[PDB]
Amino acid sequence: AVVGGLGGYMLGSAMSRPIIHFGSDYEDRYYRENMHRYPNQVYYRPMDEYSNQNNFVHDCVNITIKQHTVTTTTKGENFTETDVKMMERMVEQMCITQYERESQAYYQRGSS
Repeated sequence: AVVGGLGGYMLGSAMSRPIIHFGSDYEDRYYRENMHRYPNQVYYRPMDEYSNQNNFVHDCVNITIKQHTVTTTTKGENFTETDVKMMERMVEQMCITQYERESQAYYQRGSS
């Protein structure tokens, strides 16, 4: 359970291990630590329209970022543009990784 409320948004079931890998050790390393304070789940809007894949993917990102800033602002915000981009990268990856996970989950067990 994750208490949030919000104005009618749907919560993701979190990820087993949200990891970032650019190939540049800076990003990889920086995210490994900051994940402790970053979320493990994202927030998406229960839209009615059909839209396109990118719409829903990016929607989860925009909401999570936009709500997360208001969160820290209430706490006397203190973050860099890099922090926001890191938390943005991960939440963007949530949708993309789940896209991957939806595909792999199609196969029963692992051995046919």
